[PDB]
Amino acid sequence: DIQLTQSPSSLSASVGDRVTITCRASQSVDYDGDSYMNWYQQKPGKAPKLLIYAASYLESGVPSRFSGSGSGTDFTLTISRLRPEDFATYYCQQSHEDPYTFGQGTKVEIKRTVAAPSVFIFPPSDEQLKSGTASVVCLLNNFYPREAKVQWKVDNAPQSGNSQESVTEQDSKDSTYSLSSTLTLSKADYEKHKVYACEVTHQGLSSPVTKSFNRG
Amino acid sequence: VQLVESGGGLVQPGGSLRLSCAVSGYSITSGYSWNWIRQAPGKGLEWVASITYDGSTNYNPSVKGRITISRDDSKNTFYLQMNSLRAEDTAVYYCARGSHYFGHWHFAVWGQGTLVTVSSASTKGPSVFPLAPTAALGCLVKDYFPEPVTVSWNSGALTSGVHTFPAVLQSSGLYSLSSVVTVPSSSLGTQTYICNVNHKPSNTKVDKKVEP
Repeated sequence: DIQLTQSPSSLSASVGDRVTITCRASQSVDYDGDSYMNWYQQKPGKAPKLLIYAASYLESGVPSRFSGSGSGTDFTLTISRLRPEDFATYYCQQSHEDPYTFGQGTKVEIKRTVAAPSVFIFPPSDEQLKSGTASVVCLLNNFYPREAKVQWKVDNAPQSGNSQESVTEQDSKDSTYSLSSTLTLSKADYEKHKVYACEVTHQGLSSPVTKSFNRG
Repeated sequence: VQLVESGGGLVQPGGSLRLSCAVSGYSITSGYSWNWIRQAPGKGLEWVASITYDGSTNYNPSVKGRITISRDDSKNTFYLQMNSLRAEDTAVYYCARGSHYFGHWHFAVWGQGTLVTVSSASTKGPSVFPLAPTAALGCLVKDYFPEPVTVSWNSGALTSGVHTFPAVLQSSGLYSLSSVVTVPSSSLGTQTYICNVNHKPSNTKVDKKVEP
């Protein structure tokens, strides 16, 4: 089959930047003077959207900041001035020979200034405790870059192994992330301790920030 | 024109998948190709099958032998069947409509996809708990299988400041997720906040009021 290799596999660029991504096919996708390479954009959770067909033609309605070029084996997609909503994975795809094949994708992330998170802590609901388990949630909201550390403490004792984290995809308007960390304990174990705290480290914070509550 | 896939959800290993895609009725289907394209979780896109106006089929050799694509124009519907399912077959399956460029096809219209999960486990619906209260509030959607769950707030009227987190797979083998929103703290005693949770595999629809 025809193999498509995209470069780079990921990039970070600021709002306004000119972004170029490349696709190299393992053989020519030209036939009779035209080049059968298309490009798609896929935002998180959504289906792909056609941007460019036949190497250089914009699908009608696609914004004019997108353009494509190339021939034979070598193709490029350019975003002339990146917008925050352009965060997505971009795929090339050849329609020259069956089976039609896609590149592995290039993830475009927006670079922006560092922003410390705001931090919120939530005790388990009484409805969950009635059911036998306690989930304690620590939320880090609207921060950049993605890297952050959250450490749980229970009556001051540092915890490990009993929490799980989830991070949002980059936001399409402000280019920040949010993160949740959930500490999970039985109702019996939760009720044996008083102070629950989450301690957050991030580049935008000169020292760690703790949020806590007293059970009850 | 809209393409809407159905038939996703859990399928046993070794079993069969039967998907359908319903196309807006006004649309005429003959000048187009009709395709299935799949995306395993975290991976790229794989074209698997197509059909054209005269019933001619084409299959990716990666699955050829256990796949069939078919059409019922009387319902403006196309179908995919796959047999002998295995783990590589867990994926979002998209239907896509091809348009011509000089005799070849490009995928100009896509459905929104349906997740097929190949697993012997049972479906389980979530519990929904409040994360009570700029202020932050939310809903925790715990212990469901398979994916996905969708969350909206105030029936889709509240969108700014919403973050619905990707689900995490817990050690139990069940998923959990939370959805949070930051709102003006002054708006808290006056405005109602309801999280609308849907887990279609278990026919769970919950509208949970989150109060302070």
